[PDB]
Amino acid sequence: ITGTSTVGVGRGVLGDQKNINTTYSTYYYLQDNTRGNGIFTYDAKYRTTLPGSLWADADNQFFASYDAPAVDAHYYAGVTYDYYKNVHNRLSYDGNNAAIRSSVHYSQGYNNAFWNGSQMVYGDGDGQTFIPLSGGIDVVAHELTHAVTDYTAGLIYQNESGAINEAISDIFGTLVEFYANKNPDWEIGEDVYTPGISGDSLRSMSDPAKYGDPDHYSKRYTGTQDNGGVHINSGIINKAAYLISQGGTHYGVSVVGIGRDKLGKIFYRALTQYLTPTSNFSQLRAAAVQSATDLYGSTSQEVASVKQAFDAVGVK
Ligand SMILES: N[C@@H](CCCC[NH3+])C(=O)O
Ligand SMILES: [Ca+2]
Ligand SMILES: [Ca+2]
Ligand SMILES: [Ca+2]
Ligand SMILES: [Ca+2]
Ligand SMILES: [Zn+2]
Repeated sequence: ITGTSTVGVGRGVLGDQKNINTTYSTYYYLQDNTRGNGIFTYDAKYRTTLPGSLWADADNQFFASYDAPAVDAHYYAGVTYDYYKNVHNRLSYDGNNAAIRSSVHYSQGYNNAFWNGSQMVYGDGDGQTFIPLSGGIDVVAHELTHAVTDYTAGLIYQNESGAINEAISDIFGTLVEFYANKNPDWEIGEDVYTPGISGDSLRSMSDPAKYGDPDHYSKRYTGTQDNGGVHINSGIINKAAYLISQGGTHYGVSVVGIGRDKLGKIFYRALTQYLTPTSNFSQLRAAAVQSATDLYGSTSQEVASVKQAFDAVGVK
C-alpha cells in the first residue's frame, strides 16, 4: 500500500522484542519500504490460499501471540535481505530488489515453511514438532535462499541437484544466522524444532549423521522418497561446507578451515556463476574449486581446503 514509512515494535516467536519497519495508511501494515521494492508480510488466516491479507495492525504494536510469526517473518526477511546486500552485493533474491513477500499462519498445524516460487510461506507448526517456523532465522534465510537459488543456478528440486539446492539454503541460512549473531550454530531449525526437547534440531551441518542423514557420499540415499532425498543427501554437502569453514578430520581426511566469510564467498560465487539446474555433487565440487580459484588463486589454501572437504565427504 501507499503510505508513510514508520517503525513498529513487536515480539517474535521466541518472545524477543524487536523493531520492524512498517507503513502507515489508516492501518499500520507489515510493509517495509526501506529494503528494495519492499518486504511485505501477509496473514494467511490458517487457510492455504495465498498470500492472504497484507498484515494490518491498528496501533503499530505487535505483541499479540497471533502477531509473533509475522513479526519474525518480517524482521528476518529484512535481515536476510541485508545479508545478501551487504555481504554479496545482491539486491533481493532476483538481484533487482524484487519485493519479498511472506505469508504466516498458513494452514493449521503445518510443520513446514517453504518458498513457493513467488513468496515465502510459514506454518505455525503443531506446537510439538514445531512452533511457528518463522521464528528461526536459519529457516527464514533457508527459504529466502531458495529464491536466490531459483533465480540464479535454478537447481531442480530432485536428486543431487535438489540436495545441492537444499544444502545451499542450509549453508546460507546458517551464514545469515551467524551474520545476525543470534546464537549461531551449524544446526538447522533448532530455534523452532521440538520445543519440548532442548539441544536438538532438524538437521545438523556439523554432524548430519546425528539425525541419520548421510555425511559421506557412500551413504547417500538412492531411493525416491523426498524427491530423491533432497533434504537427506544435503547432509553430504552441509558437512563439506562445515569442513571448509571450520576444518576438521572426517573419515580420515583432514581439512584446514578457511572460515565462514570465505565459505560464503566461494559458495555464492559457485551458485551465481557456475551451477546450473542439473548440477550434481561432482559439479558442485568443480564449481566450488573454480570459485575458490577465481577468488584466491589456484595454489591458495582456500582451494586446497575446498578440495580436502569434498574429498572428506567422498565427492570426487
Ligand atoms: N523442510 C523439510 C523438513 C521439514 C519437515 C517438517 N515435517 C521437508 O520438507 O522435508
Ligand atoms: Ca497491534
Ligand atoms: Ca542458533
Ligand atoms: Ca541454526
Ligand atoms: Ca528442540
Ligand atoms: Zn529447503
